[PDB]
Amino acid sequence: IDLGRVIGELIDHRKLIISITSVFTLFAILYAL
Amino acid sequence: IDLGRVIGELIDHRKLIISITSVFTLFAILYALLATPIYETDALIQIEQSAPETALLQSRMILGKTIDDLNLQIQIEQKYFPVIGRGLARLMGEKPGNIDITRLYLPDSDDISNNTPSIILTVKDKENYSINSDGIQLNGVVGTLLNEKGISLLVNEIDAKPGDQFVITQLPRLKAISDLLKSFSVADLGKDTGMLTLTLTGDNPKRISHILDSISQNYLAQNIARQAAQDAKSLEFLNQQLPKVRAELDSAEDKLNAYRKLNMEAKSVLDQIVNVDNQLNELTFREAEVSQLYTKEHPTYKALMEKRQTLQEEKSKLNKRVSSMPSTQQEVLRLSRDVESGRAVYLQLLNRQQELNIAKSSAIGNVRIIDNAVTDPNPVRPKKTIIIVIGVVLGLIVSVVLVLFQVFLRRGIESPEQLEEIGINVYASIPISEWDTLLAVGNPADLAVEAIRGLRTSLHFAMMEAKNNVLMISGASPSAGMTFISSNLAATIAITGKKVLFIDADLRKGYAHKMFGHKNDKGLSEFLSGQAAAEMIIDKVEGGGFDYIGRGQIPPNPAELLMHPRFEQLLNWASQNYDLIIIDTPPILAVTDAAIIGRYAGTCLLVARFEKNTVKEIDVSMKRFEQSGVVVKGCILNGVVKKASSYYRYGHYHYG
Amino acid sequence: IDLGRVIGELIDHRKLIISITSVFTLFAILYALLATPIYETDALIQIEQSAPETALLQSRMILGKTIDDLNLQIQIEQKYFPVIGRGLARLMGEKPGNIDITRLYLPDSDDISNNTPSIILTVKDKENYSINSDGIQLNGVVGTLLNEKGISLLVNEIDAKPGDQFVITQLPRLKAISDLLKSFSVADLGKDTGMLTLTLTGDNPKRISHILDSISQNYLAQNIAVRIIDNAVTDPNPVRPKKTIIIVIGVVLGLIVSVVLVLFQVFLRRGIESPEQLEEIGINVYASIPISEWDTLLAVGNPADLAVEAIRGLRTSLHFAMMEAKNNVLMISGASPSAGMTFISSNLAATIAITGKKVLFIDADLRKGYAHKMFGHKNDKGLSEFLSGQAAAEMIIDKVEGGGFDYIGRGQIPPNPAELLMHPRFEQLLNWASQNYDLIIIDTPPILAVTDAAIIGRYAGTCLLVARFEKNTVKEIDVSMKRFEQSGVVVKGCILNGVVKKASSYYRYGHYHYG
Ligand SMILES: Nc1ncnc2c1ncn2[C@@H]1O[C@H](COP(=O)(O)OP(=O)(O)O)[C@@H](O)[C@H]1O
Ligand SMILES: Nc1ncnc2c1ncn2[C@@H]1O[C@H](COP(=O)(O)OP(=O)(O)O)[C@@H](O)[C@H]1O
Ligand SMILES: [Mg+2]
Ligand SMILES: [Mg+2]
Repeated sequence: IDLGRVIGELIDHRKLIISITSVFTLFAILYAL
Repeated sequence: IDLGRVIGELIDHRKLIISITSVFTLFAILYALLATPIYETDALIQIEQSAPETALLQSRMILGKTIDDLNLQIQIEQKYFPVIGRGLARLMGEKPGNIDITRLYLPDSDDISNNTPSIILTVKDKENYSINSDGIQLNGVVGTLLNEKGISLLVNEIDAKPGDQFVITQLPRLKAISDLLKSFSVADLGKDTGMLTLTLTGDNPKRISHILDSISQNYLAQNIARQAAQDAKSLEFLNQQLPKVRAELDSAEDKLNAYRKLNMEAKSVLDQIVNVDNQLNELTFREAEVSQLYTKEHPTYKALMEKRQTLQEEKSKLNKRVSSMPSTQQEVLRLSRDVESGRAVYLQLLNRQQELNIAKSSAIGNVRIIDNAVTDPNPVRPKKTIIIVIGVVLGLIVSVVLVLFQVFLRRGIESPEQLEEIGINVYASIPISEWDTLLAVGNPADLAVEAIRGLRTSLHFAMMEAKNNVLMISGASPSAGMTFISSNLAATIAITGKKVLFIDADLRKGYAHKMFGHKNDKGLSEFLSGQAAAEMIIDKVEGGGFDYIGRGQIPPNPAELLMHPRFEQLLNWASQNYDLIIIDTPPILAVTDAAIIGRYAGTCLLVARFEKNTVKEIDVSMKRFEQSGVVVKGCILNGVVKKASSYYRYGHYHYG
Repeated sequence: IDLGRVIGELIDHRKLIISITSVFTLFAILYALLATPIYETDALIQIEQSAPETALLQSRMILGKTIDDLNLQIQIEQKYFPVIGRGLARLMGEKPGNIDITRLYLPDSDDISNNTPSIILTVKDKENYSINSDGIQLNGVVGTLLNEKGISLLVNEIDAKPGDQFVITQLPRLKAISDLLKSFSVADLGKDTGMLTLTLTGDNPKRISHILDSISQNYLAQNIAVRIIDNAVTDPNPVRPKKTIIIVIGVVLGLIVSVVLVLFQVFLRRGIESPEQLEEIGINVYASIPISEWDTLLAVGNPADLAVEAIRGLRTSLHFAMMEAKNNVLMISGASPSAGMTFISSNLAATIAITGKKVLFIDADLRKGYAHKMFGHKNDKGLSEFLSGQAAAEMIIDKVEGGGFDYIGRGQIPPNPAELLMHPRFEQLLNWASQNYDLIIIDTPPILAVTDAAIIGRYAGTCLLVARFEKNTVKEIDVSMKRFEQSGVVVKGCILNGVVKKASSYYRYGHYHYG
């Protein structure tokens, strides 16, 4: 395994990563407000 | 990896490194030059312990007393539109403005969040000014008080130039106490001695010294009160009035209860009266205690009379407002004024009762002030040098991280050994020519044309023992340089007196006719489809010396056209009338045209773009050609540039 | 790596090492000899405790009283223009001047920044003096007070030579207090006794003792409204700067930086250092020519030079290598320009000619050839004019005066050099010459730059590369060999040129005179 492979994996899975992080941040904002 | 590699990488990325370091250092400079300076003042007090005195100095009673004395709940700040206007004004040497305000009462909207009312005052001259809260514009004059629209304001000694604006906020008392407490510190410095060091930080070098002096005076006065409070009748005087004051308070409550069992202006004036009554009450009690411990001609003592004069005038005009109000609303206000003032004065008497009790138990001998507060003219914040150093070091560290990142993310070819490890002969390395014309004709002395001549002499030896005199140039990915290499190579081989035919077999995006000067009718397509003869398609390059065959009109079936036997008939015919035939083709990874053509070509070469293509793409292209029965002779690295990290030396320099 | 290598590297770079260390030591000595000396004065106080007392001594009341007593707000600075003039003046034995001023009042400009007004006084004699604030020149006399232009000033006992200048500053009271507080220290020395040691540092040995006495007296008087055991005295030996430690740090820093810089220069060299590096790859090195310290042929001007001896060695190597060659044509080329190809070729031709064989030297560097300059020339009808067809084979051959061999110069620089060399007339010329001469040596441009050498090498029986000693790398030579081989030219071997003596080499040449 190398850095290029993991970077490519993140780039490919960016849709899932962004969706999950956005959901968690949205719940955090709703609780905080 | 070794030191040479990293040094070369740094040298190559020097422009990026310098840019990043410079931008962070510029931001650090800008911050350390526009951040508002913070001065610090200190004082020294003698005590005859010192652990509870530290806590008693930071109590809300002492700080509240000093805020009421110095009137710190009136916040005045010069107006600058940007978050840097103040810094620019200071650097340009402009003298900051200041206004002395001794009386302020906003209408106290007091909504859910904005508990701090504020107005904007614009200086029109040395005497008059304009005031706006929410667009309600008013004209005021220094000296005379302004009491209009539920707003009371007294402005004295305007020191600014006309046109300046100042934000005036009336923040709550606890907010002022918290603000002062955040910046105030007490220490013993010896952990046993009777020495107290008081410290206060703030942006106004004189205001903070005045505040610290006021704190010291209040502490000294409070603690030495016991000297003459033992025989002072005020203690019993408090014990006498306090039950009595409660009596009318109960009566005031009951009468209001009886009448109860909402005019906007009435409560607006009602609160303002209540504030005026409060201001009078402690002022008299303040004026009382000042009278024994100070002199009448003392500036503090003389101050209270015009403050007392101010309050009475405000109340008098307030009484004028009430007299102009209906008695139905006036009746409620008189009950309310009695209730509010009585309740307010009751708490004050409870406060004064509690204050004098603490003086009774104060064990400290009395007080002594060794050093009155003075302010150090050299600001303590921001610390310029450390900020600058952190900025520079941060710039360097982020630059190094970014460059190392780009190094480990790089995959393109860098030097012909990468190709030669796999077993691919690299016949040339063409540099970038920074110079719709043939390079080998416009600028025959260019470096790239020299490298192409080197390729020519390599080919003249490689193409011996070839099946025929057909050379096919192809590549892995588009815009790698196949047309560039093919056309210029044809030019250089033609100038040596051999007859050359150039065929643009890129029936999809071929533009050789544009680059040669053309008769675009009857290209290769029109021949292959059968609607042209082998003689109508050959054209002469003007600045060249070789013939060409253009693609013609784009067909809908390029790959299937190239499979027609007319193509091989054309090649066999041309191979007897020319010394060399050079065929330009589309990439091999994209389409299959090159693999169809390569069956008829004696020699085939790939072109690899310098930094874009990778080793694997070239290997894959070689395999794809091989599976179709075409043997690739070798590769041509194109688009090389100078990299200090290479440690590979080309001859890409002028010699002449 | 081993110890022998690093010792050799140090011996080689000794000049740089010594220069750097010498510069650092010189700066250290100059700093330790020009920094103004700082003396320490001290006193001893007895307390009948002492924890609050250190805080009370350093209070603004005591220090303020002393400052008012001694007028320490009147700062007098003897004027030296450079940041070293005072140090030189002290070293030259010049006695520093001083002036007693007992009452001073400047108009107190008090702008945003310069809260410290200051003037300049120039001494005219023992009696009168000139004063200038901002060009306003006034004349004053010791004794009588001056009250003019918002500047009021009284001078007593000017003690200096005429022509001296002094800056007089009236700094604020708080600034003076802070300055005094910086130099003043109190310690307990027993942590339990009633003994306190008071210390004060300053540049004037007497003024600081007076100041400490004033502090002690003011303190003592204040307390009785505490006992002075030892009044203040000044140690005559300055405490700063500490000369020896400064010099030692300078020397050690110099050695450290020199060693580290040498380590970079060692780790960042890539050039060839010995023929062993080339022979690892599989390249025969036929000679190693040293640098000749001595527009003329070296093999003619100084036939006994070391470089010519090495070239004779190369000649005897060639006479054996060039047997079983397909013809008598030898081509010298190289990797990079200014490696020595023309030097080697011309001198080798000279040494082979002096043995009684007929030698022809062809300068086929049609781009930057200068052989005709170095031989004495009739520059008409070089090689270009022959190849282009406007000259015959016999008007281009010229005779070297001090040599003994013929040559063919390039002629006029053509616009198409590489295309000319492909003409068959070139091969005709070589075939004709190969029957009239014993040896033909062809000089060529580098191979990495242009392709002329690879065109010529097809007709050459033997080819040799020339590599400069320290400049070229092994990679360049290997690349040049491969590029020649791709074009169908077999390179016999290499010639290392421009060697110098390196102690770190541990590889021994015979570059020394024997005779
Ligand atoms: N070494 C080079 N120096 C300067 N320009 C180049 C070089 N190689 C290619 N190019 C130019 O960049 C463009 C891409 O090359 P081109 O051959 O036309 O595309 P393709 O390889 O797909 O046929 C062209 O405009 C070409 O002239
Ligand atoms: N061993 C050497 N000793 C002294 N000078 C040398 C030596 N080798 C080359 N030179 C001189 O350094 C210069 C470069 O050599 P030269 O052969 O003329 O360049 P090029 O290799 O490109 O033909 C010349 O002036 C040459 O006389
Ligand atoms: Mg193309
Ligand atoms: Mg030369």
